[PDB]
Amino acid sequence: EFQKVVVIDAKGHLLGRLASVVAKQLLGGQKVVVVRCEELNISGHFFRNKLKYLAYHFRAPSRIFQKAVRGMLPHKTARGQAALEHLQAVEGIPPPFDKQKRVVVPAALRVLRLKPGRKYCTVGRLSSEVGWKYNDIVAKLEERRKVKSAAFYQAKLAKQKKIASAKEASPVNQKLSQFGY
Amino acid sequence: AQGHRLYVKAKHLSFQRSKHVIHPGTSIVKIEGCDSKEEAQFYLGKRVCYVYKSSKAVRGSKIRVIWGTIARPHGNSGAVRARFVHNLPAKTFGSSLRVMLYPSNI
Amino acid sequence: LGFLPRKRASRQRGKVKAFPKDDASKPVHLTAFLGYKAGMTHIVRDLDRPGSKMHKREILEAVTVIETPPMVVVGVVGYVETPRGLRSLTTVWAEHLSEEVKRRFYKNWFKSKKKAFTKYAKKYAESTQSINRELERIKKYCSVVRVLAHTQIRKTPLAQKKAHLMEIQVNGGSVADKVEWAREHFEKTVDIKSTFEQNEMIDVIGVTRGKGNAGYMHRTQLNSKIYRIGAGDDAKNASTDFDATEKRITPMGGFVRYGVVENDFVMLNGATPGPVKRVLTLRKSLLTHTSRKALEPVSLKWIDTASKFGHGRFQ
RNA sequence: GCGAAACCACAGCCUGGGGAACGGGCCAGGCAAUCGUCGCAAUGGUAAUUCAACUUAGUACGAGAGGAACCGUUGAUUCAGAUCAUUGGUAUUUGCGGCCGCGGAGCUAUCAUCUGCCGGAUAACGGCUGAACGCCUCUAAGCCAGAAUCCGUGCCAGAAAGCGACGAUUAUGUAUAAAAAUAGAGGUAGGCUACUCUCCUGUAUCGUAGAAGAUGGGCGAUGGUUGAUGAAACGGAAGUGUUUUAUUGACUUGUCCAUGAAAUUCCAUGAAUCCAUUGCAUACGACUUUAAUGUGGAACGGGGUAUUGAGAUUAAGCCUUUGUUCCCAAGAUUUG
RNA sequence: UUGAGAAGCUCAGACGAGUAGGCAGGCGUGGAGGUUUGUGACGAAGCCUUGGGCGUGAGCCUGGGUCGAACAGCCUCUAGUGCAGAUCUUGGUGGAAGUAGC
RNA sequence: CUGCCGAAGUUUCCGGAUAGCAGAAACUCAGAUCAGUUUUAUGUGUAAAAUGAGAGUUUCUAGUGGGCCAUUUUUGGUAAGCAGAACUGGCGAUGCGGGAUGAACCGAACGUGAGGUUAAGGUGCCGGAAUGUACGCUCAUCAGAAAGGUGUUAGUUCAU
Repeated sequence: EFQKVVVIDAKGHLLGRLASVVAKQLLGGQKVVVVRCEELNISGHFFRNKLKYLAYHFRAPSRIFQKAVRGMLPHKTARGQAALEHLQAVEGIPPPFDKQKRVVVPAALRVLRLKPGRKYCTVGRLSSEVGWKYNDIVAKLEERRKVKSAAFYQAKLAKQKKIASAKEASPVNQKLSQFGY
Repeated sequence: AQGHRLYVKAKHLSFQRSKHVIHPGTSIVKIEGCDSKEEAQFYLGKRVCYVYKSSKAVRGSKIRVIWGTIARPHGNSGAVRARFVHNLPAKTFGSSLRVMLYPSNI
Repeated sequence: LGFLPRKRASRQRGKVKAFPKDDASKPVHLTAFLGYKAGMTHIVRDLDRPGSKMHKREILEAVTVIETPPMVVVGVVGYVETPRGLRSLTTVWAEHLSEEVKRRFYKNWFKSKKKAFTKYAKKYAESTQSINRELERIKKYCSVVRVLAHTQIRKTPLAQKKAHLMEIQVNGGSVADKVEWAREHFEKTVDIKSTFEQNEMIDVIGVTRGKGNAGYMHRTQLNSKIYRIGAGDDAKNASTDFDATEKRITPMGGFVRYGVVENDFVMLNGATPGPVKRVLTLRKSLLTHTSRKALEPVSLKWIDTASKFGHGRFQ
């Protein structure tokens, strides 16, 4: 299934694997928005990736994730230039996308790709000492949004419980249960 | 506006090509819900179409359609090879192609 | 390379690129002020620095005097911090607008119809609910509060009729406390005497004076301690209590390129960028230093009011 | 105003590799470009720098003498930032007094007076604790300490192709929101302690019934679906959308009927700029205030003021003007 | 069954790089004898044109616009016969350049 | 302008005459001879079965009458490399797929086209094609595509 707008949560996702699936999707004429890019993960411990950046200048993981894709797409080709603008990488979950579903990519999930006991690095933690100086405010927004979202979930859960009780109380439900519904 | 859509959405990926040589006679189409070569057998023979609009009002309408036909599968991920009456423009990469259900074999 | 490239300052009035860190525990108070440098004069002050080679001795040093008339708060600006930086959520101005501020807001004071903010003033008078809602949102959502005030250009003997209005961040207290303080101080004159006790080291920001076909570059001198912050109304502002002799701080025959200063003025040791009759910004230092020089009190002994123009001989 | 010759395959960002130059073309690369007013900072440059001594203490060490870390002071710097107050000169007040004797203003300065960074990360380096190696073990876990370095930090500039606030204003169902573990989470229930249940995805869930969804007859809900407006709260971030509804307008295939919908009789569909003013500038623009009927400004008349040595010039980048008149409630232009 | 331009028509199979070089068939220009009882003031030749065609190609036929006095297809004869270069000859014209400058 | 054939690129004696390659003609044969062929066997050569192809002459006439690379073979070497002769192919007269690009490497040698399938190489993205399956190994704090290691991985052997 593909949509005109797709929101992908970057928490617990490998950078390269996430970059690959979005690179193909972007060439497919699809708009993809990436949120919480600061919580991306890269195989290899913290010092190695720190040395990698020291050899390498954009401090935003949203820019870094965009930069990784930029060299992973035909940038010279005008088609690649057009597809670049269809990708929107932002840190955290902004209000224009907080009230929308956030899907995940199985091919990039750390739990499905990383062996237990393997060291890994977090981009937001990595970027904190390279020029980024907004971790507190970015974090502060995260708990504020999730607290509001959790309250929304509780209201939705209560509504789901009420309708579920109403659904079971409905005699119509088991009239034609032979269809598996 | 629930209803209509007697076809299946599909995306026009690219042409049949080597690493550097492209043959634009046939184009790769990725149909939704098709994810294996054995599955693409069902869509072999269907009539695919490209639908686009233009400023000129021809016959009182504003729609131009380039018909086509699915021919063979392409790889293990459900892609297909479709030949059109007019070869698709190279700009329509990553667009929508409407795979209607005829000629039906079911 | 620190100052390179050498380019003329883009702003005639010095703008502070940074402000001191605000403390919630500390009371709400201002952190910056604007003044016009009238000139520099030589004064004799006792050096009460323990351990110095000339301890308990009087030294003749240059004192820079800048007129600091009370500033009327035109309005407040609510800036909400964002991951991309500090975002100005909104700004609220007072119902009554000063003529100099309106004159400053337009490039053609005489040709203008003085219609600036006329609807906003009319809307505020008609209904204050929007202002209260805006103030409540600033006090509840905005993280940075800046108060916009205009200097007394008309009071100062300056040919320019436009006030050197600037926005100063508010440090101290909570957002609601700052909002309440701004509302209380809205459309009210704030003097530098309450802001500065003239017993601390601050920073002065100003644009240097060009020297023809090198100059006109903004600078921010630091480690500057105010020697005396006098009031123009008081006749003893320029006279110390050591020998009385009440007199005006202005030099004989008028100050060089400044004239006569009648409002509150502040005199500090050392030189500052820019020529006479130039707008300068004085703000508290972001970093606090516990040096003996910055902690020892300043007590002027003799103030020379001789004619700065020409070769004066009588104070 | 009058006016060549030379030259010319075609061009012109580099980075590397490209085997034979290859860079001037090839591949990987980067690069590659309404009027406003006040603010924000992506980004870079970058800053303070090099050494000391006294105090400390004239003492830990040391038989004593000589001389402790740290504290502040005294500084010497270098560099940058300033300014002409202080100091000297320079000096178109080239002003003065007798070509000289000098020179105010202003400029200038290791010629002058001066002002002048922050904590971390850690390097070297030494650790503590702690496995392998029941201990031990800078270390494989961890906890550290510690550099004129680095990063931060501060300063400077500002994305000319960044941003905010703010004033005036000529396609085919385009369907879907928890957080968080994942090596256990969530819910469920009891009083954080004892429970239980689900997961093992979305092929899920919601919605999808009618001449694009007709005409009416009902029945049945007498509910539901919504449209229309009347705003209430929430939503700073990018709140611009989430509900709450108030009433009204319809619709209702919720259960049903009766007609109706076609020969297309096989696919193609008003401000501001220039301008004047302006010196606060000055390769030239820019910059700079004022200026469109009033402290209006601009000019002089001056005065004051110092200069020279009382007098004259007397603000010119010395001050000021209850003095005088001039001009003008501009001249055009730009721009929705 | 008409399919004898016997230099014709028809059938089958394999094959197809190319320098130096060898062989063969053609296209085009000026003029010459024959010819088309050829074309032309109701518009020759030429010229331009994103008109239409033909040939693998050299080349050709045609529409439109200009144009105004000649021209062509076919069989042979014949030669001062085909150009992108030669720091080629002649004429024209640009950038350089409103530059050096006067 | 198109079509066909198309070398030699060097032996050998000695600027050449030969030759050779390519043609062009004339001949005689396929029941006749052959082969950068392979066997059989007699003593690596020679002679006599298979596998294929028709084979042999005479005459006369253009062009070439260099090399580079690679393989190998050796001899010495000579700091060490290497050099020196050869040996045989490929390029040279030859485009295409692959090797990031790249004249020597891996494939394959060319009329215009349609479909089909492949070689070499590839299937994360750029990039056409499985983010295939099974099994291990690799932790790098410069991976990856002589040795040392309080470096691990699997361990083996010997001691208790």
